[PDB]
Amino acid sequence: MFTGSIVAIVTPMDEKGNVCRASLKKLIDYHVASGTSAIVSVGVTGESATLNHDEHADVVMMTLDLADGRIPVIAGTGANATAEAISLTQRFNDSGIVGCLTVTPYYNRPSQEGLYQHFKAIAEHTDLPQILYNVPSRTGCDLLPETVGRLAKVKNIIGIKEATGNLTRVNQIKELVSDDFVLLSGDDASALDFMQLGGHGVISVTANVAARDMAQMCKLAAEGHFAEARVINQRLMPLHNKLFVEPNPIPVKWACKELGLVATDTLRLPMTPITDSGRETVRAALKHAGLL
Amino acid sequence: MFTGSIVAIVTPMDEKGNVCRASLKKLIDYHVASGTSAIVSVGVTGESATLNHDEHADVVMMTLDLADGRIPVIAGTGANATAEAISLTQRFNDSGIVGCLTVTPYYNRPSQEGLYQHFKAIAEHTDLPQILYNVPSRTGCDLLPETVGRLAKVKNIIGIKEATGNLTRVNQIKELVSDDFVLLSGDDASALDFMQLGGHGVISVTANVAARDMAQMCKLAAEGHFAEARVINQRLMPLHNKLFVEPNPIPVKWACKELGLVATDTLRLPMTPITDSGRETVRAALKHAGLL
Amino acid sequence: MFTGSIVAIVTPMDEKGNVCRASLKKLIDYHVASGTSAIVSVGVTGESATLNHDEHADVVMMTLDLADGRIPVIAGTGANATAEAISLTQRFNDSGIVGCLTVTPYYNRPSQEGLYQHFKAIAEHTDLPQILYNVPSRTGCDLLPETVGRLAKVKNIIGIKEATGNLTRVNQIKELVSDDFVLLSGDDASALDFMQLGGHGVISVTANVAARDMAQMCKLAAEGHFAEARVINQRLMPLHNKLFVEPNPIPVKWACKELGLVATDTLRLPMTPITDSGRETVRAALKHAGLL
Amino acid sequence: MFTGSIVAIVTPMDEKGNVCRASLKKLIDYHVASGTSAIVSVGVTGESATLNHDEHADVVMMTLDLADGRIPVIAGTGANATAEAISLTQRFNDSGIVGCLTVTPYYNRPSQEGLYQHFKAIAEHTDLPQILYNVPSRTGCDLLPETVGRLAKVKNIIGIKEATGNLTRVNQIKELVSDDFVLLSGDDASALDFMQLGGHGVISVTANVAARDMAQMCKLAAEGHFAEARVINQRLMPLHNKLFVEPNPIPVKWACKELGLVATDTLRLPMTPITDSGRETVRAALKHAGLL
Repeated sequence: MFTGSIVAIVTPMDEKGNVCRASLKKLIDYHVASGTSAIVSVGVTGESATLNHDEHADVVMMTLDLADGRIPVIAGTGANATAEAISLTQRFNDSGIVGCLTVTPYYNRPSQEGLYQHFKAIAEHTDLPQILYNVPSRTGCDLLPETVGRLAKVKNIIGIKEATGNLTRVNQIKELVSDDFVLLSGDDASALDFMQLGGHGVISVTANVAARDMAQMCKLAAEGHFAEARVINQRLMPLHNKLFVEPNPIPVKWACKELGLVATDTLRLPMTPITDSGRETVRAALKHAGLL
Repeated sequence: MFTGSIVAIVTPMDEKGNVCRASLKKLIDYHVASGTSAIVSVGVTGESATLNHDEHADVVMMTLDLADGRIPVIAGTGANATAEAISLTQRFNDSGIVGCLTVTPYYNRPSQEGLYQHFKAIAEHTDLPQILYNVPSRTGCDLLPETVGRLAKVKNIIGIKEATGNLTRVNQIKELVSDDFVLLSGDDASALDFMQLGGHGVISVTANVAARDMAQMCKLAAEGHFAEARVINQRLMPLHNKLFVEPNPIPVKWACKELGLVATDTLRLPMTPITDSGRETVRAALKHAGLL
Repeated sequence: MFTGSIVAIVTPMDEKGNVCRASLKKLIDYHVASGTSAIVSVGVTGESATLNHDEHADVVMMTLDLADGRIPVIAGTGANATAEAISLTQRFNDSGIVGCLTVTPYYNRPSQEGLYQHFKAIAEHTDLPQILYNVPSRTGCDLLPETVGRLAKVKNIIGIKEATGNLTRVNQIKELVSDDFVLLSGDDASALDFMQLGGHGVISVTANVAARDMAQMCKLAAEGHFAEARVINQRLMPLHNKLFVEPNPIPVKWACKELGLVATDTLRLPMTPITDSGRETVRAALKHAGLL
Repeated sequence: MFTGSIVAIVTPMDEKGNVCRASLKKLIDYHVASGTSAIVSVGVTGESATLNHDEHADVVMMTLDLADGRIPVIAGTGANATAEAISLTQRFNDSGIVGCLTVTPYYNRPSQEGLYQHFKAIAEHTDLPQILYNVPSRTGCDLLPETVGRLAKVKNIIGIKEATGNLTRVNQIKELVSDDFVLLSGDDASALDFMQLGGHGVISVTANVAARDMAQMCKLAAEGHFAEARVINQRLMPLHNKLFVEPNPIPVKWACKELGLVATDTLRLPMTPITDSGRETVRAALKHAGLL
């Protein structure tokens, strides 16, 4: 549902840069077998930026069909114009996705009030559960805990993917929201810490290639066995870091290809092919995780 | 024209958020009479983020029509997907615009090599002059001088709107590019400094309401009379700062309304109306400038 | 010892700016009665910067005598020259203090290697236990976890006061050091979080005026009762923040005076008297904590 | 003299870390012959941090004696306790120095009002000209233009060494102070830009090894011939950056040794010897400058 290890899944592509169904099916079977709790379809790791809204919807629906009721699917629905966010959200109403992951508007730098009105209008135009998403280093905008508290009073807004890497936010948000409001890390390197402070899981890039370890780590964390969870985190830490050695998802798509999970590591510009030095860096991190 | 005071013009709207032709005409007439060098149509101050490409194109064509050859027009054509930037550029090919202002991809955070490939591809598939546009605080990425140097070798990449507010970039870029490559500030508060270091002009928000002063200040700067340009800049400095007291273009659309230059100050979400405190702060800035 | 709520005690002064013994004794009796685990004497909150080494030693020794074996006393021994740090440390050898709190050199910005050699030489010139102290916003220098791991192999170096406010450091340091190496927060607002991640206590400014609450919070935290600890933290949070509304220790000395714990709130330049607006801000925070 | 190229001179040392008179003499003779405007004795590049006040004073008196009236000498007199700065200043009253360079208190992080009171008190109790010195990355605090404006009204506060590398400060300060208040860069890499914006000179680390070039570059800058000054600056730019590849003055003392200007490159802890990689990087920078 909205708990444990949730993969921010890549959108695997053929050499032409279009979705490759056989590779997507291989990934979804892998996440079912691995114990991944849910899939976020067409977030930033899934190249939401370079897919148009039609292509993006086609991938979400294909992901849903291929999941075949075995694993819940959350759609990325973020947009920097409120009307476009509503419109994109409506494509998925009565579709079968369990919720939406919707980012703070990027580039136009709204105020906290602008953020409130933006997410509130979106929530009012759907019955789908809404997971807020804050990532200031991408967006230029920072959804502060106080505004998260405000928005959590909307029945429809049920959690946050917090990707600042600033762990003080866990308890700042938690004291302001109800006990069933869900706190998800959006930063793999600090995600176990995030959970140790009272977070309920992680929307993860690492999970794309280390799904079993990630699911086991988040289960141990939820059961309070933090020391046993750290043994896994330490195994996974070079990956947590090196999967951003070049802009995400360039590294994780290369790693997927190296593990035979996808046929090609093709991306859409302005993402470019991984460098040679990047390959060797990601290879060593996979080696340290015990996957190669 | 790509020197002097260039206005990043607002897209004036009626109460429903649709472009208001009569207000736009008045603004354009104002810029013709006030000596503004050119108009940037549908950049961030023109709410590029919340217009769809159809409306974006309509506003540019309307600006061209209303300008009626009296003032050059540069279209904002930025996008975070390379194919989308190319497509948008194609809509304006034989439109009458003199050039394009194209931002670094926002949100997806490409590498320097990705930026190179992004802008090279856009440049290839048009004859129109291209002005690069760097604004890290909005985009999450930073086009460094080295990469600006590589891109300046492309014949129709002719300049940069540099909006870091980091003044060391003027001469780091200048030494790496040829003498006819144009360096334009995108940060009103540091713009006079920017020109004094070697910059050729400014793509300005302040120019929306202080067009005559901005034009004279930029001319004095180009003539080397920096002391007499600073006197004007000192009067304009509260405006340079307080036009961003709330997210741009909220303050400047309000200012345009207060001066009678536009019928309403309506914006599209996620921009929201100016607060009372911002009303007061902007009004005092306009009075310091001698505009009220 | 090196655990629980450790107060970074103010150096109370008469109006002439010299240590006031009656006020210091009142504070030490208060910390004994309150359950404070230890006193840090003449750290930054105790105005180490504006006391010369003689005056600073006189205060440490006076604090020790007045403590009278009832509560352990750690001496501040930091200096930005290694030879001065050794010399200051040696004044306290065979004195009765239980350990030293020694800051990364400020102003001269040493390398990580410089930090290693600096603290290693200090440790080799004493039998006293050494607590490393990292506060980049004051010093201009950041002791990274890797170097902390290196230094922890010195028998004599036994813990760190980590005052970054960056909680990722707790587990980065912990995986690199032995299980008896002590992790202390140096940032009151994030200190409970710090403890929840595996920290062993806090060297606290808040403890100066809320010693009982602080001791109870750290005991609850050490016993894993984090939710009961947060009720206290929330009570104490305006203090955690507002005790730095003006430069520390200007606010906490005013608060001490207001609570009748010290006779005067006098400080040495360049610290200046609290502003009127600062008084009312600190008063409200004391009120919220239930102390006024 | 308080314009032009002013060298923040190294304090050359023998293998035991004591001032080496013969190396110092050679440096001073070099600066007299090379057209350096003045010598800052015992600033941070002169290891003020690791000399005690006795040695600090000795080095200044030795510099004065060796200079023998041929070059003006400014003593570093900065301290983080106001009474200590006053005392240090008193040691130099009728010494022959032309002025003092006094840093914002480091570590204790005073307010703007504290900085005002700090520097006003120092100024009151001497007749010597005072140059304020702002370097936030070392000190943890930032003397803002507003406060520089208040302090410039004090008759013997005559200028500022501005080492933010933030070039907007040149004209923010200039408009708030009188025309004979001197604005000096403390950041070699942005110094030419600083002078082009209105600055009068630089207190420079690079000048230790490229004194002739620095003197000519600063003169060309003062004459308004910025293009011909930039050619020199372009040759010096790798030195401007790589003299801080490791903490200053480690690289520059090594460079001085490599050129034969000083007998050894010894420093005092917590500064440590240059690494092999830094040896290589600085040597290539010296060759780019045409010095080897």
